[PDB]
Amino acid sequence: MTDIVYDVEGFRAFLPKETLRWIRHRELERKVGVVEKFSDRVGPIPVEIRRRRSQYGEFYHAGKGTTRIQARVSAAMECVERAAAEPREEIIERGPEGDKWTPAWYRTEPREWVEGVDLTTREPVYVPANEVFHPWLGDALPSHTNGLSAGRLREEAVIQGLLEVVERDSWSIVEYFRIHPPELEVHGELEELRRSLEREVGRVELRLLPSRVEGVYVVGAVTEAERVEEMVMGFGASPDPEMAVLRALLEVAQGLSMARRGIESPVRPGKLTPERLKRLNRHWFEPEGTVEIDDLDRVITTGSLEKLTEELVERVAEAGLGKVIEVDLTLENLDVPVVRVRVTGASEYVIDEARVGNMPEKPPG
Ligand SMILES: Nc1ncnc2c1ncn2[C@@H]1O[C@H](COP(=O)(O)OP(=O)(O)CP(=O)(O)O)[C@@H](O)[C@H]1O
Ligand SMILES: [Mg+2]
Repeated sequence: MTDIVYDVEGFRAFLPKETLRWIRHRELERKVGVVEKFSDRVGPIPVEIRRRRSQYGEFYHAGKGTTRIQARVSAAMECVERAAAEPREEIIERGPEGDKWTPAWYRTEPREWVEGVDLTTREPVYVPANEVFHPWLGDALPSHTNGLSAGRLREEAVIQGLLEVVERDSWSIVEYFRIHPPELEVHGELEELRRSLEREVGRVELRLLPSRVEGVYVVGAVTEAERVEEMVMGFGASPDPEMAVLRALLEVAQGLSMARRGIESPVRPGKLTPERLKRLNRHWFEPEGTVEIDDLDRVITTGSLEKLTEELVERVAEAGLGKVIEVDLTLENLDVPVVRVRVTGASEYVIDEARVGNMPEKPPG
C-alpha cells in the first residue's frame, strides 16, 4: 500500500525534488545519451528540451511541468523511456510457448515477440515486438510510443501509460467520426493558466472529449494564432478532471516551445493559412455544448498507488476495448521501471489510420 504524495501533473510516490535529486545521483541523462539541454518558458510554463544520441540517431525529447524541477524530471524520464524502448534481443522470443496477441491489421503471422502480462487475468501473453519497441522497422506498420511510460515504481508507469492509451483512444474517436466535443469551462488557477497561455497566441480553448472509460476524463486544448505553426493541440487524461486540464495546457506550452525552435515533432503540402486550418478543423473550433468542470464526478478518489492502478485497469477492462497488457521494459543497468501498456481494442487512429481498433458503427452520443 504505497502513498500518493504528489498528484499535480501525475500520480507519484515521490516529490519531484526527490526524483530530480535521484535522477542526478544515478547520472541517468548521461547514461541514456543526452548531449544537450535547453530551458524555455512559454508564458509561465517551464519547458525543457533534450538532444539525445543513440545507435538509431539523434532525437529531440521534451519535458514540461508547473515547476522547473518537474519540467526537468519530465524531460529526463522521457529520455529514459525512449532508451528503454529501443529493441533488445535479451527479451525477444521467436518460438513462443503460450497465448499470443495478433492485432487486426497483421495479414501475416509475426515472428518476434515479447512476453507481457494480461492485467485482468494475470496470465502471461505475448505481444509483437513492433507493438513493444521503438523504433522497429521489420513489420507491416510503423512503430510508435503510445502506451510507453517510465516511473519510480512500475505502478506509476502503468497508471501514466494506461491514461495515455485512453487519451489517444478518445482523440482517435473524435478524429475518425469528426465529433464536435463540448467546450470545457474552468475556474481559479486553471483558468488563470489558460488565460496566461492565451496571451502567448490568439486563443486557447478547452474541450471535454468523449471518453470510452468510465471514471476517466480526457481534455483537449486547441489554439488559434496568427502564425499557423503555433496552432497546436494538447491533451490530458486522468480520473481527476483538473489534472486532465492541466496536462492539456502543459502540452500546448510544450508544442509552442517546439514550434518556436522549429522542432519537427510526431511527439508535440503547401503552406496553410490560419483561417483555412480552422475550416479544415471545424469540429475543434465549433464545439457542441458546454460543460462545467464542477459538475464532473470524482468517481475514482486517489489514495494509494496500487489501489489506483487496480481501479483504472478494471475500468479499462470493463470498457469493451479488449485486453489490458503490460510489458516490462526496465533496463538491467539503470534500475528505472519502464513499461509499455497495450489496450488491444483501443483506437490509435491519430497515429496510423490502419490502427482503427474496436470501433462502433455510430459514435457514442
Ligand atoms: N515526477 C515524476 N516521476 C517519475 N517519472 C515521471 C515524473 N513526471 C513525469 N515522468 C515520466 O516522464 C515521461 C514524460 O511525462 P509527461 O508528464 O511529460 O507526459 P507525456 O510525455 O507522457 C506526453 P507524450 O507521451 O505525448 O510525450 C513519462 O514517462 C512520465 O511518466
Ligand atoms: Mg508519454
